[PDB]
Amino acid sequence: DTKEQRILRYVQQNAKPGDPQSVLEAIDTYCTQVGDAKGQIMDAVIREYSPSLVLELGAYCGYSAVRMARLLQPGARLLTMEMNPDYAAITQQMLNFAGLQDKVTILNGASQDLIPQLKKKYDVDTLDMVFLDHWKDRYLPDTLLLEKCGLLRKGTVLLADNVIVPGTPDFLAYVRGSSSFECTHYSSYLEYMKVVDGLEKAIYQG
Ligand SMILES: C[S@@+](CC[C@H](N)C(=O)[O-])C[C@H]1O[C@@H](n2cnc3c(N)ncnc32)[C@H](O)[C@@H]1O
Ligand SMILES: [Mg+2]
Repeated sequence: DTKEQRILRYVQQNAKPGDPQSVLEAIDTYCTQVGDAKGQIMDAVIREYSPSLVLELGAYCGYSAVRMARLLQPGARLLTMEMNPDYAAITQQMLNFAGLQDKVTILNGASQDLIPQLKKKYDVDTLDMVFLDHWKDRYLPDTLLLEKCGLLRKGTVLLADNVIVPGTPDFLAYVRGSSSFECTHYSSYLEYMKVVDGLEKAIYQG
């Protein structure tokens, strides 16, 4: 019936439960018919930095939540902000089925609204990594807002998808220009448009 509802029907009919990999390729076999390419990059970041506390901005149907949760340590948590409650619902389901729901808490609303609440309401000290994948013209404002709430320590890794195609030249000008962020660029490729795109790692310095 709709794109998101039947991604979930597909996953649930074709994937193996508690098998996150299968859940992942269920979504990016269905969708071929941040995929598995921009995926290597995510996997490498998690693998290198082993963050205890990850904030994802934008869970669509659950792909990058599953992707990252998969590789998190027993103790760790992923907070995922999704402003759309129907995607929140689908992300939820996707996680349960992947058996990763113990590691992920789905935060439900606008990023600009939930971020200020992170310390007092969800008991955060500082974030170990932030995956930015929501509204393109929020990357910079939310980065600044994260900084203001002192949600970033030195070493917090930020990872911004779609950086590149379409958007985010301001974000890039700021983090590469600011000396409170050490930046690295990673290239990625978009399937039907045949375009080089990219992600940006920006490691907070203070
Ligand atoms: C491109 S999708 C996320 C893709 C996802 N990271 C993945 O890998 O599957 C963008 C998502 O962020 C949500 N979104 C956009 N702006 C937002 C905001 N300011 N706060 C929270 N969610 C937002 C949209 O509803 C949408 O689900
Ligand atoms: Mg993306």
